[PDB]
Amino acid sequence: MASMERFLSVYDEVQAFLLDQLQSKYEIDPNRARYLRIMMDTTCLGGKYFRGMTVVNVAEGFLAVTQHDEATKERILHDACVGGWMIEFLQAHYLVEDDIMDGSVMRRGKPCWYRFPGVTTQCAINDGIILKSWTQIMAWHYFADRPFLKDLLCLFQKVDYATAVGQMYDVTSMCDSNKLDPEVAQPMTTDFAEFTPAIYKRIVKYKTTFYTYLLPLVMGLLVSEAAASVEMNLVERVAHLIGEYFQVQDDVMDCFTPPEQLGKVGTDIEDAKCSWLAVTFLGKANAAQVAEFKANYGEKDPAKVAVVKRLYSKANLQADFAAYEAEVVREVESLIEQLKVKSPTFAESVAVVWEKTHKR
Amino acid sequence: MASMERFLSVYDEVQAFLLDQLQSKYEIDPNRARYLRIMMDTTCLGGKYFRGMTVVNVAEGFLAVTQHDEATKERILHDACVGGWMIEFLQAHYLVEDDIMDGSVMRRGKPCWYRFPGVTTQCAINDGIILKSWTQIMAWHYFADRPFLKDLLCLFQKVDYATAVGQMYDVTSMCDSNKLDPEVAQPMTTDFAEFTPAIYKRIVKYKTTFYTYLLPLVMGLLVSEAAASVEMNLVERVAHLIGEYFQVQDDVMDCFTPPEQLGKVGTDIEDAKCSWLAVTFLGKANAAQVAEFKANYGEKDPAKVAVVKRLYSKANLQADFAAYEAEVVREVESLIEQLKVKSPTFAESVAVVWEKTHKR
Ligand SMILES: c1ccc2c(CN3CCCCCC3)c[nH]c2c1
Ligand SMILES: c1ccc2c(CN3CCCCCC3)c[nH]c2c1
Ligand SMILES: c1ccc2c(CN3CCCCCC3)c[nH]c2c1
Ligand SMILES: c1ccc2c(CN3CCCCCC3)c[nH]c2c1
Ligand SMILES: [Zn+2]
Ligand SMILES: [Zn+2]
Ligand SMILES: [Zn+2]
Ligand SMILES: [Zn+2]
Repeated sequence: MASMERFLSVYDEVQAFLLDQLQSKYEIDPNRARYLRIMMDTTCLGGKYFRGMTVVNVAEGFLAVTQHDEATKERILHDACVGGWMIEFLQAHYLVEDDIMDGSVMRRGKPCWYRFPGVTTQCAINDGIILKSWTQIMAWHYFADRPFLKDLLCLFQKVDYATAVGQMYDVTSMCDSNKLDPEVAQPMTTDFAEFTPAIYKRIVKYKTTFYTYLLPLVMGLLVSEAAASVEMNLVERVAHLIGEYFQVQDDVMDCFTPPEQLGKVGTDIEDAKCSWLAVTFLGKANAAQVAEFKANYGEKDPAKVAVVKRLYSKANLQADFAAYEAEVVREVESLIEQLKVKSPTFAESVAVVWEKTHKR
Repeated sequence: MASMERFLSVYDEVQAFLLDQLQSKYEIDPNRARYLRIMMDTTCLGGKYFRGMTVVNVAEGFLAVTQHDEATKERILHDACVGGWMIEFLQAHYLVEDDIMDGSVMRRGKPCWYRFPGVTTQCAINDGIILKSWTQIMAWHYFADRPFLKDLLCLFQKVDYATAVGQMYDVTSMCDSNKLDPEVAQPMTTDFAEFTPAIYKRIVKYKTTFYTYLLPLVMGLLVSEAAASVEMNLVERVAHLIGEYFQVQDDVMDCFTPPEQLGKVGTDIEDAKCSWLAVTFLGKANAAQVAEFKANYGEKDPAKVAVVKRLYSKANLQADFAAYEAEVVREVESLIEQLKVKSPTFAESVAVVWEKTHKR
């Protein structure tokens, strides 16, 4: 059976289990069950399922070289699917809450969940909470007796926490760190001293890389009982690297991809994001370019957003991106090489993750 | 050492551990550490600590009748304190998110967290997320090797989920169930057919009783390794009953306690809450009283909120409250009696929980 139809079949199974359990144990009525079904479909479906399918792909690699009964192969593939949906629901939680936090309008060519007429922020914040709670309901039901439950829950917990810390890094990236104070309304940075590669790297590592690359790879190893087939430090280092590349590509597309293909109107410039474009521009700008950037960045005024996009264009950031990309290819190829020492199979799953990221 | 100074000492220990771990493992800077310290103090401290201290009290009861080394007594008391702070942080999460959801202005005589000038909703939603993530960081660090970790995490998970489901029950309690539809803006009920005791009971059981009474009692039993000293069905039934009484008292105070003593201006009437007052009023109103209620309920207009408060006053709901209270006393005394069959110690902790609720 093809990996994707297995994954989607498990979505239907996990949805039915969750909604049936709300009816049998949580006293839910049919109308609220329907609302939660529709919230689940709207918030969890419609992407590429890259994160969840990575768990499945890693598990498939190990199945091709490991002796098991047929029934055990089916159990491992089911477990990989459930663990993949745990990550897809964790993401769904963060996308719902982030869209509310950032006052976002669209995602994947549809209104943000909170903007649905019958939802509103009051409901959406709690729907987000429910989405993350469903990750734990899935785990405890499907993995109750599994030898990897402890390790999976502890990892999942740490990655969820890392993500929430990265969110804090991201929402505060345009503030001066010395001025952060719950008692005082936060002015935007005037110097942009904190728009550095190391500070950018810290945001992306916590907000994106742990849940998008580390967790899917390590969960594929845990459901496979294969974590001692790998050097965990190499897994962390290659996750780091690939996830950062993913986020740099995202940041470039925010500014330069047509809205019709992006699924939204990019607002990183108006939101004064610590973006790869802003850090890379400041890393090569002359004094006049820096001064014009400070005059225009972080403002809704379309004229000022256009002055920032023209500054980025004139600054030939395509060159910097090509150089960054070439350095990432060297380093990720080097880490895939080191991974082949303890597991060729796992090294090959990382190579697939990298291919799917590099030209998406 | 007095229970309360032990509990507060552990807050300082757990705060230091969390902030030190953010610095050693999550690359946090001093200014963001200070912001999170202040968010933790502002959102977790200043209440009565009833929920957390219940874990400590249940553990203290078992210590008085169970042979242990001194060091083991100290470990159980520490564990009860950490488990109590897990519930206090879980509550803090829900109070932050609920204040944002409901557009609340004050809590405990201070602005809601999201309303602090240097916070805003963008940050506060994520601060709420962090608060619940800290529950899991506490558990995994302090309880890593504990025999009760599995059972504690599974219970905690289910109670958190129940609470989020109850939130959904509460925010949708003024909608007609058949009209719930994410695609369609929700009108307020015109008939109030769903303002019934059974529907009220469902809201309160899920939103309040699991985290405020069931979880503290059962966590005190888990850290004590004493869960087979009790009939879990009796624990669920007495938690049910006491928690509902707590929420009925809350609802009455929303309408009738001066704001200076409430710590806020009650808005349940304007928010069209399915409150004990609204259900109890509709349970005894004549046709003209019901019609005037429908004309005025669920509107910001102070004149209309005053018409609802005068309707409640004229309706002598004090009588209904006295009758309800008398029925709760019978039933809770009956359940404390049944609990004494398997554990007198535990029965006595439930009696203390009830006394502290009954005349607060
Ligand atoms: C699709 C889905 C997720 C992402 C992210 C990652 N960020 C999402 C926002 C919430 C938490 C921060 C991480 C960048 N681009 C995306 C395209
Ligand atoms: C500035 C920097 C880089 C680029 C690119 C190259 N793109 C490759 C497609 C994947 C996403 C990365 C961007 C096109 N326009 C740019 C302007
Ligand atoms: C102090 C603290 C908590 C409560 C509640 C319980 N509700 C809180 C709001 C969030 C989740 C629903 C439960 C009622 N009155 C309170 C006084
Ligand atoms: C309507 C219903 C009951 C009452 C009470 C009795 N109060 C006892 C104090 C604890 C909280 C419950 C309320 C005073 N005014 C009321 C109006
Ligand atoms: Zn965001
Ligand atoms: Zn982006
Ligand atoms: Zn509320
Ligand atoms: Zn209330």
